[PDB]
Amino acid sequence: SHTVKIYDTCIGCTQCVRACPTDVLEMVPWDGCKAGQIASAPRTEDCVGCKRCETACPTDFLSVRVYLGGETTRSLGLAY
Amino acid sequence: KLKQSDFPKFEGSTGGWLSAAKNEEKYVIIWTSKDASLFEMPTGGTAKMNAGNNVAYFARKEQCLALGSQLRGFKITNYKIFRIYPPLDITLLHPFDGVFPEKVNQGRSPVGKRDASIGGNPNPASLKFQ
Amino acid sequence: YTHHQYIAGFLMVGAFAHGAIFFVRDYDPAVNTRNGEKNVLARMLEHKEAIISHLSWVSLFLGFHTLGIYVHND
Amino acid sequence: GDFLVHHAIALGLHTTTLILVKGALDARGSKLMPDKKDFGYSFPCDGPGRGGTCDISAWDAFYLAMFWMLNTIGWVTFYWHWKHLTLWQGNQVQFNESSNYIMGWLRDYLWLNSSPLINGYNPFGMNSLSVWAWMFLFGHLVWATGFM
Amino acid sequence: IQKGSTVRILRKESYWYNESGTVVVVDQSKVRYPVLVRFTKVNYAGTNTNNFGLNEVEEVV
Amino acid sequence: KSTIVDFNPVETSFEKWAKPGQFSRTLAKGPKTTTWIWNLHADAHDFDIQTNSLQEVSRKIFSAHFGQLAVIFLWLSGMHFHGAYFSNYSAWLTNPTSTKPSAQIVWPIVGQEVLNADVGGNFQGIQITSGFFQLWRAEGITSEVELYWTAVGGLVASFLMLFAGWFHYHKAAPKLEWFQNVESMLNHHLAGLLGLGSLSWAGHQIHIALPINKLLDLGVSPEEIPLPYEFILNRDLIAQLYPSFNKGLTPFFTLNWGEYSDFLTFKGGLNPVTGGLWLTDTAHHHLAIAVLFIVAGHMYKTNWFLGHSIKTILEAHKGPFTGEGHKGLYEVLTTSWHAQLAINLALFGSLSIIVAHHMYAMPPYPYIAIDYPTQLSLFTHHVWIGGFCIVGGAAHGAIFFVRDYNAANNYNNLIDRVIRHRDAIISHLNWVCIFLGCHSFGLYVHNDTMRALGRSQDLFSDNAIALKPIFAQFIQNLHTLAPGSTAPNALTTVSYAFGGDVISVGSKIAMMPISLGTADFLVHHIHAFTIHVTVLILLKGVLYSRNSRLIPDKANLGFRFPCDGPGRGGTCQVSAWDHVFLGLFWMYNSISIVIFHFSWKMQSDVWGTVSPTGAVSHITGGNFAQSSITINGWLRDFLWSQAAQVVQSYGSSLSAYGLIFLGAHFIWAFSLMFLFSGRGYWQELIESIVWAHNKLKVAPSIQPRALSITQGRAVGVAHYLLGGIGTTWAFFLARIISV
Amino acid sequence: DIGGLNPCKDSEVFQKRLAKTVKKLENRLKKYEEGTPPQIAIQQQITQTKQRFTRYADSNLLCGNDGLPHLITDGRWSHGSEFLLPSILFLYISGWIGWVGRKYIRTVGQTSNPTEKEIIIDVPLAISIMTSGFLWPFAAWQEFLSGDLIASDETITTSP
Ligand code: CLA
Ligand code: CLA
Ligand code: CLA
Ligand code: CLA
Ligand code: CLA
Ligand SMILES: CC1=C(/C=C/C(C)=C/C=C/C(C)=C/C=C/C=C(C)/C=C/C=C(C)/C=C/C2=C(C)CCCC2(C)C)C(C)(C)CCC1
Ligand SMILES: CC1=C(/C=C/C(C)=C/C=C/C(C)=C/C=C/C=C(C)/C=C/C=C(C)/C=C/C2=C(C)CCCC2(C)C)C(C)(C)CCC1
Ligand SMILES: CC1=C(C/C=C(\C)CCC[C@H](C)CCC[C@H](C)CCCC(C)C)C(=O)c2ccccc2C1=O
Ligand code: SF4
Ligand code: SF4
Repeated sequence: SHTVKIYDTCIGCTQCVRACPTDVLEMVPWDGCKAGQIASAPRTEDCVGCKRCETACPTDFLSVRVYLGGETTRSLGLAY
Repeated sequence: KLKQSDFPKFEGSTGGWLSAAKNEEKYVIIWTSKDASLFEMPTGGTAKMNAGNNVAYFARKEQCLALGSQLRGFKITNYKIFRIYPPLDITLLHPFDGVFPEKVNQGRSPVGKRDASIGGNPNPASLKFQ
Repeated sequence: YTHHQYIAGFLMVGAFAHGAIFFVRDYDPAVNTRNGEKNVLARMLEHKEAIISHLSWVSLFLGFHTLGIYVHND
Repeated sequence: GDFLVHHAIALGLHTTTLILVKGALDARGSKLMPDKKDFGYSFPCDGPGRGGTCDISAWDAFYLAMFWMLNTIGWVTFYWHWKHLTLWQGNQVQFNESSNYIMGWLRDYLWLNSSPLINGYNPFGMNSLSVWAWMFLFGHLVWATGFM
Repeated sequence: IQKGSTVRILRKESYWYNESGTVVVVDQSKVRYPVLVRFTKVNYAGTNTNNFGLNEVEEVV
Repeated sequence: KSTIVDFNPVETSFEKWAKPGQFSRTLAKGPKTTTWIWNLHADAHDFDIQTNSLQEVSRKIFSAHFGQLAVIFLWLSGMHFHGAYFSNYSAWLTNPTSTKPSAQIVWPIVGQEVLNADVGGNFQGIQITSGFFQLWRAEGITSEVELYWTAVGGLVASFLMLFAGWFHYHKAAPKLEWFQNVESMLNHHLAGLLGLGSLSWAGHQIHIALPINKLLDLGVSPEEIPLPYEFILNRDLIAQLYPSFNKGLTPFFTLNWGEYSDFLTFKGGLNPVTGGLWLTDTAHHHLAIAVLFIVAGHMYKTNWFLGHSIKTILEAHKGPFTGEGHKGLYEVLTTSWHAQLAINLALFGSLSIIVAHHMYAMPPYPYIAIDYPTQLSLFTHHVWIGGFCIVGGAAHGAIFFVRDYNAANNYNNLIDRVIRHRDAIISHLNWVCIFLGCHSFGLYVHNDTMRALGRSQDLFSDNAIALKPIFAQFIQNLHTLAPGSTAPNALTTVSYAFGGDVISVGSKIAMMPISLGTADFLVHHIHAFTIHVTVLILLKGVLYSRNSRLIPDKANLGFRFPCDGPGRGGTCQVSAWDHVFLGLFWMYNSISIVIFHFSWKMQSDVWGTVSPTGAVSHITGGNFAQSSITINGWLRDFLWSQAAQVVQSYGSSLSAYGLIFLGAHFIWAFSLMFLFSGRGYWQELIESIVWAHNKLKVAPSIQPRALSITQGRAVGVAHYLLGGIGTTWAFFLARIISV
Repeated sequence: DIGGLNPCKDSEVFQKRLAKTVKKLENRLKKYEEGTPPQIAIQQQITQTKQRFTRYADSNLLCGNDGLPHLITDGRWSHGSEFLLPSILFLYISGWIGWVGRKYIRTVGQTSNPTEKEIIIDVPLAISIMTSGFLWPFAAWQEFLSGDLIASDETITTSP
């Protein structure tokens, strides 16, 4: 399964979570930004690696980073 | 006509699940609709909702979530996605805590959070042979 | 002659590829730096833009004018 | 002709060096990917975001520079072989006159000397060069499958 | 630094590193990156603004 | 306040000319990177994203059609002007079989005057392979003054179409209901446009082209031929050549149409004097076509209680296997411009290819069959246009599926049922493509390896294992027996290609029976295989344009997007555009093989010279039958052999063909930089170049960015097509002009 | 002489080339009639060929064994009109172009909408800058001295 990391440059704009096609990211409470929220990656087993999450990231060099790793039938997007 | 009365009025497509969603895992999405709206299947073509309970089975979590995202355009929000293992091993997936992941809910802990920016990552040469 | 020249090109490309691999996975900036100042190898990454820009200029110069003279003769 | 082909060789060397040096120096990161070292030497891309990041890894620089190495070695070997074919046949005036323009190369090296090779087997017979014509066609086929 | 001040970006992983931007607002709360800087050059993603820390910006004289 | 048009919808102003990108909501803010410049031209004609109203899109399309027709009229006016002023048309008229048509002279600069060839008739210029001279002769044009007046009329018509476009966008723009009158539009395009154009052309042929060309074939010089208007004012100048005009129009109105058999014939074959189709046959053909199309125009109900409703016709065509059938197709084709473009472009390209075939098969112009460069150029050009238009039709079908397809409006109809079993279609098409490719190409490779191994009796040849195209030979036999048996009123077969005598004009073969052997079997199956693979790519693009097992929401990404990401193992080129890109490549492959087959087969087994005793000697000498069955044969006896004229053209009047040969090779190789590489490398190289510019304080304000992934693919495919087609263009033209 | 070459005025193969080209042109001329424009054009071709060959002969041009003018670009002023003088001319023109482009970029870079003035050129300012490039060698060695030609550390750099 791929690896997804969140960095404290998160501004809690939720654009990553609402762009994930496989429900990998979610918004959790935080105290490091104005919005009081930070993205989390608790379901990386469903991560497919499409990187839509970091295409919607407005922070300078990203706050969500996807590191491709071992492959799985879920991560390979295999309907068969 | 169909196995269950709650199935959407779909005529069947050769784009549904395969032998994989009989021995590895299958995904089911359930929702209740006020109207028998006509919607597009994530796999094939057009299906008709039931004015009530609707249940659909798919081979991938992404297919169920694409269907759910389409449902939001019909003002449908109560859709819920489950994972079924080879036997009846049902696990609720998408509304994991009953609140959509885009809305902050208490009781969630940060997973995969690093307390630094990208520039603070360690040099790969110091991560050799571990 | 053809065999040895092809082997030569392969070996040169391999040398540069393994230099890139060394940069990715073996290079340590701390070892090549003493009190802020950088050694002879670490300084190659400071004027890297200068090196690449001048390689690009030489390549464009030679390509433009060699092709120009060849097409003029054509 | 030697002058022009040597300048072509210099261009090939400089461009291959440019690709390889750019890949080596930009291996640890760039503006499009300031954390490229965290993804390793060989990775597919960084996604369609930030305008598109096709062939952004250092391995892709090697991959692109292989074409330029093949082209440069092809130029070098074409020059050597044509010069020596004219020297051995005695018509060194053919190279000295026709090597200054591209059509000279195409007509007097490739098109001219390819006649014995393609007639390694014809609808009338074959020669001991038949295996070389078969290898010629085989190389063309593998080249185009690479194009695929 | 304050609103309208000109600062130099010291963050290395930045499309505006070593460049100068205009501070839009410096947050007074306990956020990690309070300084908001607006730039004239859009980055590769199209954005022209970003939040920076207090130690990642250097005011221009 | 008309019910069909809106008056003064858009003000005629230059203000928006000074605001580039005003049409787009995203581009209107102004450029920030160099990507804006490329996006400006990529969205210029995408009227769907510029307005949210179908009416505005329709009006823009209508005015764009007017602009295109004005451009076409200007091009035709230029052609006629060049024929009038910079051509040897008058000299070619007096010696069609010995003077090469030329209509473009080259200025004497930088030594380029060598391009002015010895085309004959005391003229120097570039030989013309567009066949305008033969067309003008078939029109009865015997003077360059008539060409000048046709050019003036073309200029006037081009201005008229420009004014019409301006008028119908800015002064009186039609409403949506006017555009959606598909019944009225079909009625008019079938009766008025097609039928009345055929009728008017039949009238022109009968009254101008029939007498003038008959006099020309009789040997009368163009100077003593009467002016065309005299054939109308004087019923005696035409009644001598065709002694049936003496009865006037009385036989027509008295149903005694047999009297007009003098100039309305049904002969078949070719004119022995000119080698083209009998112009009496052509006039009769156009008359019959006019009547048929006028009749066909009275089919759809427009404004009276009479005719058909296309909605009622489609909705009644259901079936047990097709569910709702064609229900909803009328709404699809009356609310989506992209669906109409798909159908029209596909059928238009197919029509162009059919035209290309019927052109050389039955030469319709005088002295055009013996002008081999003209025949080769016309066939190749029309086949190329057909292939491009077919790929465009597939592209716009995919665009309709992505954008204008409504799932609710197409419940259980044909479109829905096709998407529901797209897997089966694509898998079986994949199997067919593999079967056809394996067989055709592997038979070629088996022939090649048997020849290379010295086993000549193991080939798939005529003197070996033989694959006779018996079905095509049966059809050829049926056509050569048609006159008198199935077409009892025919005097000769439709084309001598099916069989018959060798038709020669001035010792040059015009048409001759095209024998089909094992060599034609293999190349025909190669054609079928390439066409099937192109169809596979395009149909996979159209069917999987909305969703798939990989990306269940591919329709939300649009028609044109590079990927969905490196995940799922890699999701490159999943668009539908990336399928029109690969399909463009495969169309290039298929059309290149088709034109190669045509060129070699014609040069080897049709074209040539006929000795006075009747011995036929061809351009190459019949090497197609035995040497076109191996890839080495194609490489040597066709490519290497017929490329001799291109490479040896330097210093001659064909040197431009060698230069274009080399330049097209250069462009084709240039394409591979964009096709093989990726955006990240070029962006990071532009980073260092920008560093140098900033170091010298010369960095542009518009930030330079590498071409987008989709634009990189588009540039690569455009350069690839241009280079390959130009290389084949120069090769064909130099070879067929030299010999 | 230089590199074993000989002057084209004494190169027999050069005159053979001239004679062959003239003979081909005259043979082409034979197949046309009287003072017709084709004959006039071919005669002009012959005259231009003769003039070009005569000018190349009397041009301090060195010809090889193929009878074609070879360029001596080692740097000697004797053959200075072959490379050195055209080199100076191009350097002047290209420096002019680069200088006016850089001046326009830096001038509209200090306005409210720098990017707008790059797709829609300020033709008055463009004309003002373009005709001022004749002093580009002097302007360049008056801006480099003042430090206004080179940036120092505001230039951006990648992560490593
Ligand atoms: C003595 C020289 C030498 C040595 C010791 C190495 C050693 C190494 N290289 Mg390296 N390399 C070399 C030369 C060398 N290379 C040269 C000359 C080039 C330029 C072409 C490269 C380019 C290169 C790249 C780009 C990469 C490496 C990598 C590696 C590492 C892993 C190798 C691997 O996984 O192999 C895998 C082996 C294969 C995949 C087999 C490939 C076989 C090829 C396709 C030829 C087989 C076809 C054959 C000709 C059939 C004929 C066809 C017939 C019809 C005629 C390893 C440390 C990789 C790495 O991760 O390094 C850390 C990496 O990414 N090298
Ligand atoms: C008998 C009547 C008639 C005729 C001859 C045409 C002819 C044409 N129509 Mg048309 N049309 C008609 C009735 C007619 N239409 C009606 C009733 C409607 C309403 C449903 C439309 C709606 C319509 C649309 C929406 C479009 C056309 C288009 C076209 C052109 C197709 C391009 C082509 O084949 O090039 C052949 C070109 C020629 C033969 C050149 C000569 C044609 C000239 C211009 C005569 C045109 C006749 C015109 C209707 C007379 C009106 C004059 C005005 C003062 C009232 C062609 C000129 C398309 C086009 O290209 O737009 C411009 C297009 O997009 N038509
Ligand atoms: C009747 C014909 C017709 C019409 C009306 C359209 C109309 C349209 N097409 Mg389309 N298309 C056609 C034929 C047609 N096409 C054909 C035949 C093909 C197959 C190649 C395609 C393939 C195609 C694709 C793949 C796409 C479109 C798109 C579009 C839309 C936007 C077009 C645009 O802005 O381009 C503006 C015009 C340009 C950018 C011009 C580009 C210059 C070309 C590529 C090079 C031409 C070179 C020329 C031959 C000269 C070379 C000589 C050399 C020596 C210089 C528009 C609705 C796009 C879209 O989004 O649709 C919604 C899209 O993605 N089309
Ligand atoms: C010469 C180069 C080449 C070759 C051989 C092919 C071959 C093929 N392409 Mg293509 N392609 C090419 C270049 C080429 N392409 C390029 C440059 C592009 C870029 C645009 C594409 C893009 C492209 C697309 C987009 C598609 C194809 C498809 C296909 C397949 C069609 C089905 C078929 O005939 O399979 C049969 C295989 C052959 C004819 C190859 C030769 C096989 C021999 C003759 C017979 C068997 C030999 C035997 C098994 C050897 C065993 C011994 C060995 C083990 C030692 C086929 C594999 C389509 C596909 O997937 O297939 C349906 C498809 O959709 N191609
Ligand atoms: C006109 C301003 C201008 C100036 C002063 C420079 C200056 C420079 N460029 Mg450059 N460049 C320019 C425009 C300019 N460029 C444009 C428009 C492009 C896009 C094609 C490039 C693309 C480019 C590349 C790819 C590279 C350079 C490089 C360089 C450097 C070495 C010189 C060289 O290789 O020339 C390169 C020149 C060209 C490739 C041709 C430029 C095209 C035209 C001639 C310039 C535009 C004229 C402009 C429209 C005038 C308008 C002004 C008017 C309104 C007043 C040098 C700093 C090289 C470098 O970094 O080396 C250190 C390098 O690799 N440039
Ligand atoms: C003339 C003459 C002479 C001299 C000679 C010489 C002096 C030579 C030199 C030469 C040289 C001097 C050469 C060199 C070359 C170089 C090279 C070829 C290099 C390459 C490089 C590379 C490949 C790199 C890699 C890398 C990287 C990339 C980074 C990391 C690390 C490494 C290192 C790995 C004499 C007197 C003897 C005598 C005769 C005359
Ligand atoms: C070449 C060309 C051109 C020209 C064209 C033309 C010249 C055309 C003409 C056309 C025409 C000139 C046409 C005409 C037409 C006519 C018609 C179409 C008529 C019809 C009629 C009818 C249909 C009638 C019928 C009837 C009636 C109704 C009543 C009585 C009886 C009857 C039956 C007789 C232009 C310059 C443009 C451009 C370029 C190309
Ligand atoms: C070179 C290259 C670039 C860089 C190319 C750029 C920036 C294009 C630059 C075009 C210049 C600025 C304008 C065109 C200049 C030409 C001389 C004009 C065309 C010639 C006319 C006759 C038409 C990419 O962005 C790219 C993206 C994806 C895959 C491959 C590639 C790729 O190979
Ligand atoms: S890849 Fe990016 S987008 Fe796709 S799932 Fe993992 S995180 Fe969400
Ligand atoms: S960039 Fe190229 S590779 Fe990376 S995802 Fe987009 S398409 Fe696939």
